[PDB]
Amino acid sequence: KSKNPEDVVRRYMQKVKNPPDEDCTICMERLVTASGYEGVLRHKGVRPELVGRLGRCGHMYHLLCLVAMYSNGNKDGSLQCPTCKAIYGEKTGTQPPGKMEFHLIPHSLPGFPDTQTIRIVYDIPTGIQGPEHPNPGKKFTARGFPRHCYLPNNEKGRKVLRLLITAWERRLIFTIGTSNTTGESDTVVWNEIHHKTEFGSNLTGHGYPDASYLDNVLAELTAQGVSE
Ligand SMILES: [Cl-]
Ligand SMILES: [Zn+2]
Ligand SMILES: [Zn+2]
Repeated sequence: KSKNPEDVVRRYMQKVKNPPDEDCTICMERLVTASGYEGVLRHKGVRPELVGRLGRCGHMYHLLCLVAMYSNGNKDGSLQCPTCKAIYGEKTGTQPPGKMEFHLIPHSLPGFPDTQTIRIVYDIPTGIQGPEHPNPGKKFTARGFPRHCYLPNNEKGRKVLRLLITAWERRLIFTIGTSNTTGESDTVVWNEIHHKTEFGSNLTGHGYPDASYLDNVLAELTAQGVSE
């Protein structure tokens, strides 16, 4: 679906024909008067008097106010109610094309004795940045691919695997930006979901044993709108 502010916002807003004499809590003007937003998106846009009820919670805003607010955020397809903090829609990212593969290997991770290991392999080729990327039309590099990641094949590890597949499908695993280890810009980097790339030790901090890892990555996934 389109992630453009006006389209996303209109999707979750339901027109209020006769709004009350109460504040819009985005612009702090009354709902029976025009939106207080005065920026560039007003030009030939949403009529400033239009008011809607947002999603399931029903909180009411000038439609223009909520498109302005959404446009000042990440514009990731999800829309948060500023009154009650309910989130509507699905967060997606800018991960470029590639391949995600996984299978089982007959080796136990440190801290998960007598198990097999889920080996995940991500492969992302170089390409041209698209309109969703920081420098549209500029080439982007992709370093260190294929990247190998590991989870134990136990109940919680399989759960993480299901959720990583969803995050991959929502283009959330990788993004295009600046590497933290090299400083290179216009390059494929990890996004907000940590992976373990070191199998038999944790000298890098990205390895095992790590008894908190599975719970930690489940929280990161939930922070990206990916949960069961
Ligand atoms: Cl990276
Ligand atoms: Zn308003
Ligand atoms: Zn609400």
